[PDB]
Amino acid sequence: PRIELRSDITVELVDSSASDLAVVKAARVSTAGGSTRGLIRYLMRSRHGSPFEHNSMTFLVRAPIFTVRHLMRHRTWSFNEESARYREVGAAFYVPDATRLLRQEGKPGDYRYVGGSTDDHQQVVRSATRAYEVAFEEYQRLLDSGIAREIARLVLPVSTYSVLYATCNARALMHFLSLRTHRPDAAYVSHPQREIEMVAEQMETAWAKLMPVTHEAFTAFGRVSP
Amino acid sequence: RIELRSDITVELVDSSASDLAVVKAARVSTDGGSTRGLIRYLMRSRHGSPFEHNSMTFLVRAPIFTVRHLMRHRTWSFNEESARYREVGAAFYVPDATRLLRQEGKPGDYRYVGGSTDDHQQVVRSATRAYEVAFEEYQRLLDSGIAREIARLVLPVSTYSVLYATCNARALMHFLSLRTHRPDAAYVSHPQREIEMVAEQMETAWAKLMPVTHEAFTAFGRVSP
Amino acid sequence: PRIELRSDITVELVDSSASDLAVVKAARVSTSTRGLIRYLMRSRHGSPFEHNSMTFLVRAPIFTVRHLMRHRTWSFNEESARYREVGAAFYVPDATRLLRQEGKPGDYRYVGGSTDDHQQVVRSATRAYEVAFEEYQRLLDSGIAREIARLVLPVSTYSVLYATCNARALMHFLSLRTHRPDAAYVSHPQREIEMVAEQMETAWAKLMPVTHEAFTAFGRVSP
Amino acid sequence: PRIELRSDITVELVDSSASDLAVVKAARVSTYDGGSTRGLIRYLMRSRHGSPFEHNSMTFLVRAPIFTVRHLMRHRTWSFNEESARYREVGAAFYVPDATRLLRQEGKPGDYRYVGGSTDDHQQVVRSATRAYEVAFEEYQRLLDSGIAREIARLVLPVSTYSVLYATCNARALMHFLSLRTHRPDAAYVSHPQREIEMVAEQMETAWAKLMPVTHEAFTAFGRVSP
Ligand SMILES: Cc1cc2nc3c(=O)[nH]c(=O)nc-3n(C[C@H](O)[C@H](O)[C@H](O)COP(=O)(O)OP(=O)(O)OC[C@H]3O[C@@H](n4cnc5c(N)ncnc54)[C@H](O)[C@@H]3O)c2cc1C
Ligand SMILES: Cc1cc2nc3c(=O)[nH]c(=O)nc-3n(C[C@H](O)[C@H](O)[C@H](O)COP(=O)(O)OP(=O)(O)OC[C@H]3O[C@@H](n4cnc5c(N)ncnc54)[C@H](O)[C@@H]3O)c2cc1C
Ligand SMILES: Cc1cc2nc3c(=O)[nH]c(=O)nc-3n(C[C@H](O)[C@H](O)[C@H](O)COP(=O)(O)OP(=O)(O)OC[C@H]3O[C@@H](n4cnc5c(N)ncnc54)[C@H](O)[C@@H]3O)c2cc1C
Ligand SMILES: Cc1cc2nc3c(=O)[nH]c(=O)nc-3n(C[C@H](O)[C@H](O)[C@H](O)COP(=O)(O)OP(=O)(O)OC[C@H]3O[C@@H](n4cnc5c(N)ncnc54)[C@H](O)[C@@H]3O)c2cc1C
Ligand SMILES: O=c1[nH]c(=O)n([C@@H]2O[C@H](COP(=O)(O)O)[C@@H](O)[C@H]2O)cc1Br
Ligand SMILES: O=c1[nH]c(=O)n([C@@H]2O[C@H](COP(=O)(O)O)[C@@H](O)[C@H]2O)cc1Br
Ligand SMILES: O=c1[nH]c(=O)n([C@@H]2O[C@H](COP(=O)(O)O)[C@@H](O)[C@H]2O)cc1Br
Ligand SMILES: O=c1[nH]c(=O)n([C@@H]2O[C@H](COP(=O)(O)O)[C@@H](O)[C@H]2O)cc1Br
Repeated sequence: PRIELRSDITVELVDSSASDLAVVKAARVSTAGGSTRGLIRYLMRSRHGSPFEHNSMTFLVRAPIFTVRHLMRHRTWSFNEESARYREVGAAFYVPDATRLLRQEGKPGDYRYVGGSTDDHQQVVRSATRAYEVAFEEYQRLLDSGIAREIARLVLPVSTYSVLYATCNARALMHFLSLRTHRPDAAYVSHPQREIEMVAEQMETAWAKLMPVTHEAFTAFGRVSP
Repeated sequence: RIELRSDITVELVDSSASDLAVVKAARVSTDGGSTRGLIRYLMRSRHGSPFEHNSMTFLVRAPIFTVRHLMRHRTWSFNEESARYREVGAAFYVPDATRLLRQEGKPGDYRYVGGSTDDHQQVVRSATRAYEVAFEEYQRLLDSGIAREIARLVLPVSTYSVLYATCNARALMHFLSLRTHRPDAAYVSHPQREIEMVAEQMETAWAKLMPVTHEAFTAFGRVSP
Repeated sequence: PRIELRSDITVELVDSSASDLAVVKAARVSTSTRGLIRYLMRSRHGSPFEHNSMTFLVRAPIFTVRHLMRHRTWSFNEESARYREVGAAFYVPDATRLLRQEGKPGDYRYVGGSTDDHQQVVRSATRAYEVAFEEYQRLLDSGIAREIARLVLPVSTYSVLYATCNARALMHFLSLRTHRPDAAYVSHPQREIEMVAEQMETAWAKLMPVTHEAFTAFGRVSP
Repeated sequence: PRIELRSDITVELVDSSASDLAVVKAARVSTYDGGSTRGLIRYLMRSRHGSPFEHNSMTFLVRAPIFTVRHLMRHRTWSFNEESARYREVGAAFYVPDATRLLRQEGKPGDYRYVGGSTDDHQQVVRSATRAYEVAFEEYQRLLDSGIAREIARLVLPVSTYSVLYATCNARALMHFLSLRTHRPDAAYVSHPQREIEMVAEQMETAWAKLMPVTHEAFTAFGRVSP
């Protein structure tokens, strides 16, 4: 076992200060000392999204670099990621599991995917294994020779696992979920890559425990952020 | 009857913030040093991103001209009571007797100096007269059925407003660097006194939740990382 | 007389670098235009619409400047009353402005005022603004600092600012700050900020007419 | 198809609307022992009145390896649009450092202190990178030829693979990026970015200094801190 292949993307809530009541208090500018549902839906209907920002959630995310790229495009979040300049990188790499769709149909612009055969999945695993094993063998060879970490890592693939903290408020999370989940009955159907979708679904599940009224209204109003 | 007040109030409504939150974010917790050592190193190296993984929510009550200064900080979240939606209460700010009332030097130097007893009585007299007329006309307009969003056009920028203001500690430190006047800081900023009163109460509340960060912030010249 | 009353809200485009071709080049990462801009809006790929800029000079009363300044994706710089004495120019609504309201506060439902309602607004505004500005000048004349003297001035006092946006930020602003029955969402901005937004949209339509047409075709929502 | 190794990082200014006059106009909006423009800009720079420097725009075309694009894209005040590997097959161009790059590191990880490598160090880098990039690309093409979707085939490509994007900033955002992404031992804050993002930053700065020379002079005069 020269390297570790994994197919999992992990998201854990580290900390938070978020509830449906926090929205109602901000919207009302509440002083020290069905109505929650009605208020939260009123804000979604009127696109008064600002009260949904007065909260926070922090997630620990472990995902391949190509997926962390998609996550880090959302400029309303805060991130802090482990550095390959700073620390040697572990030989853990992502490959898609047996249920991941492997084939494409239609125009490139459609991001429409379809199932692959059992030999498609085998070919992906064979090809990834060879490429990742060679990449990590050369990375460690360079490190052993005394080459700086920030240069040695040039040979590592975008499937290399990384880990980070990602913090959002609920408004930023709903904008992220609108773009990074593919829901055919949403107001807008987005076509994100499956891997960042896996992140987003786990974030949504965690959020729905903290803010179940807002989570329900968000889907009811077409999964767009107010 | 109008009410004159001189207070600016800040109350911490809610928070999720601690120096350990910074340490965890910096280390991505899942150097063999200390919380002080790591927070100083981030502060001096301007590695400010770990200071964002937290939140504080303040309830602020201040005159409109001071809320304007608060709401220029685009890294924060705000939600304020609306005069289009609800009639405005008759509370108006006037400076207290400690406030500096005169200016010297160039306009861009914002250098204020003490006023006399006469100066302060003059300010209270003019303000009382102007705000009594404004509120009397606001009330007359509302009484004759003019819409609230139009009637408030006569109300002064000293009218109090209340809002929630939410930040993370990086955004708070950036705000403090600009909205407190500290002779000894790396950059001496010249904010108006009233927004500095808001800033100071925010900083007092913050130093309770993140004392190591608060101390490193002043140690390095009050510049946000 | 000692004060100036005006009812106009002005917007002028000061400079720009914005075109539909700038959107295409960003989307294609360049080293029909209508078809591509429509595809971006349908797919909410709004990022290519940020690679441009427009700078507006806006003159409006403070209560409306507050509404404009809530849009955090823009850049602003406004004349300071801490720095400079304030001029005696104050806003009052013109005769076409709707002056009364019905229904619940959250409906924002305005209805016409009579000729009398409008005279009453002008009479009360003149009285209040006159006293404010008399006291402001009295305090300035006594040597009280500019930043304290202006405590008496009303939220109707005019201010002036530069406001710079890219097309994505302008569309997000127009979706919230115009009331349009051809939009996906009927928003209820105050008429004065809507006057700023209408002039911005008019000037933007000359620079990026494909994008301006696609914005309305897709429901007046920012991509 | 053969791979291509390159060491260059390129930045071109695609378009702009930025000048020192645009700052002065934004700053003085209204109803010195030298030029009033340099006077005003120096005053804003030292007073950290940065807002006036936002009323402009510059758009760059940048070509760089993914690991360096990652550094550029952390700056949330900019706008970006990058070529996509989900959308289009990736070209066979891969970054390797040139012979002048420092290849060794001394001291603590947080010091970011780099020192010269030997001729043998450079050769060993080119050797290992060549071998890894050739196997990656051969496997990427094998996957593509097999009909595997391009968003999954690119899993095997290294972070040295070149990408291309537009990056748009105003001058305030550019100054904040230059303070962090250039290593200037004279600056008020000495930052230790990776050399490759520093190459991007130096080219951007050279372009910007032609569009806004008084601003650029003031930024350096005051310690390379964004207002
Ligand atoms: C009819 C009307 C009624 C209003 N009533 C009130 C009121 O009663 N009280 C009040 O204070 N304001 C009120 N506002 C102001 C409103 O809350 C917004 O501040 C203003 O409309 C700007 O909207 P925005 O935040 O979407 O835009 P911007 O600030 O321009 O932001 C654009 C988008 O960027 C994203 N974004 C930016 N910053 C963040 C962040 N920190 N977190 C998450 N996402 C972010 C969101 O997707 C946001 O929609 C009202 C506005 C209107 C139009
Ligand atoms: C003494 C003083 C005098 C002032 N004079 C005036 C005046 O005459 N007129 C006036 O209009 N305002 C004035 N202001 C307000 C000032 O211009 C800023 O609006 C306010 O200080 C908030 O600072 P900020 O923009 O740095 O903060 P934030 O909005 O919180 O932004 C924080 C930082 O994020 C970055 N940033 C955020 N958005 C952008 C962006 N779009 N482009 C580039 N970088 C961005 C910058 O690094 C910025 O410093 C003054 C403020 C003070 C304290
Ligand atoms: C030498 C070096 C080492 C680094 N080490 C790591 C690392 O180990 N891990 C890692 O993940 N990154 C690391 N980074 C990336 C770094 O954390 C920042 O993401 C990058 O430098 C952008 O800086 P910025 O956030 O200040 O800029 P921008 O994102 O452009 O923001 C500019 C300014 O706007 C304000 N601002 C904007 N958004 C917010 C917000 N949500 N809250 C509060 N203020 C805000 C702040 O004042 C900020 O300084 C490193 C960078 C350098 C130069
Ligand atoms: C299916 C898919 C395809 C994609 N294709 C590409 C691609 O080919 N190339 C590529 O580079 N990226 C691509 N992206 C990434 C995409 O362009 C965005 O970077 C990402 O989706 C984040 O969206 P956002 O900018 O709206 O979010 P955020 O950065 O979180 O911003 C949230 C909202 O704030 C506002 N906002 C924030 N900053 C600004 C600003 N400076 N100006 C104006 N408004 C602002 C806008 O309303 C924005 O929607 C793709 C993403 C998806 C989901
Ligand atoms: O010098 C740096 N610049 C950076 O931008 N970062 C970010 O931190 C993460 C890891 O970067 P690294 O290149 O693997 O060290 C990634 O998101 C980078 O964009 C890390 C360092 Br260290
Ligand atoms: O129509 C609206 N637009 C707004 O921007 N606001 C914000 O809410 C605050 C109160 O505004 P009002 O104009 O007093 O209602 C102030 O910050 C406004 O900018 C409120 C309303 Br309601
Ligand atoms: O000290 C200052 N703080 C500020 O925020 N401003 C902004 O500049 C504008 C004019 O504010 P002033 O209080 O009239 O000077 C307004 O948008 C303020 O928010 C101006 C000064 Br000067
Ligand atoms: O689905 C998408 N999500 C994305 O975020 N992107 C961004 O565009 C760039 C190219 O991503 P790709 O994963 O190589 O297609 C990178 O900056 C991504 O973050 C591109 C696509 Br397509």
